[PDB]
Amino acid sequence: DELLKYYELHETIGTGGFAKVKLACHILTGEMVAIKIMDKNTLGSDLPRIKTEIEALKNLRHQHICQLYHVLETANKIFMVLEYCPGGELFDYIISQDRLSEEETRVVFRQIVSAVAYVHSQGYAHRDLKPENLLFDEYHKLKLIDFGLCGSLAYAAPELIQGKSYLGSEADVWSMGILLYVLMCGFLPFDDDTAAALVAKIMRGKYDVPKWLSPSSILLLQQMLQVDPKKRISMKNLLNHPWIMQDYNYPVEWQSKNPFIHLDDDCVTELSVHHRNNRQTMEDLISLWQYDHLTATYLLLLAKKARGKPVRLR
Ligand SMILES: COc1cc(O)cc(Nc2ccc(C(=O)Nc3ccccc3)c(OCCC[NH3+])c2)c1
Repeated sequence: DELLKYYELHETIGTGGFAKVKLACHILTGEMVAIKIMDKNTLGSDLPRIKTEIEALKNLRHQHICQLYHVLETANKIFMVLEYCPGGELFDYIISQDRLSEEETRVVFRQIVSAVAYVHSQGYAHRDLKPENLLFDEYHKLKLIDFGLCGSLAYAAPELIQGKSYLGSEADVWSMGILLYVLMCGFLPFDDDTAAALVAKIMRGKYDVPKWLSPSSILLLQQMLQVDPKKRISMKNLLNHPWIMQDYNYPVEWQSKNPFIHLDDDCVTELSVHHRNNRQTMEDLISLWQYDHLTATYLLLLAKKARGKPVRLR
């Protein structure tokens, strides 16, 4: 925890057997941040599992995907600096409310669908969608985290389950079906004690359908949760499914609303005075997009400027 002369570490909020997250604060900007701290000695040959995550995240920029700011590799630690999401967890939200109204699940699902549709357009699949992977920011907007791709068999598609060849996207829509189910009901559509009776239930593909589910809800579950992946609903069709649009009558807007197009002059200007060098060379240096400290500093001034705060380093 040494090269971090960029951040003032605060408290722990995430504890895993693979990794542990700490709240931190970006010295130069003032901006708050979350730092996933790994042990390479725990990973062993799960470096692949994380390095393919990082290159994945380097290629993503969406309003509903947790932003990656910075990577730092020391002798035996990997540090990911990530978008601060102080709204809380999707999962814990669900259990705190027992289950969300149909109209609240819809508002949220549309966010999930937005994230995932964008993921697919960029050439990836999440392949592990679940409540534990969705965070809320302070405006209660969802941030998809934790790319990575043990046992979320509960959320795994049947053809994934059984070593069959598969499309990631068709896999993901399955998992979105399960998620939807648990937003509206508060428990998993397929469940048992051991793993074997769980897998058996998935392969049969039929589930209890609580009294409170609406005709439209019951419909969309069926189209998402098809065993035969030929018969599952495409993303294409999800984006503007009548249930999806039942309350806000517009298709899901999946395209990145914050795209990276040009460099932002102000940020480039502050970064230029601070690093006592000229505009061209500061653009050249940022354009290298190394996700080093300068890339963090840039992304965070950009976020500072969106809050309408002055665009300044300390
Ligand atoms: C792509 O985004 C990723 C990848 C990944 O491997 C892990 C995470 N995990 C995160 C990221 C941020 C937070 C966070 O900002 N949490 C927070 C902030 C303020 C107050 C309370 C919590 C995070 O939170 C911990 C939840 C899961 N243990 C996890 C993102």
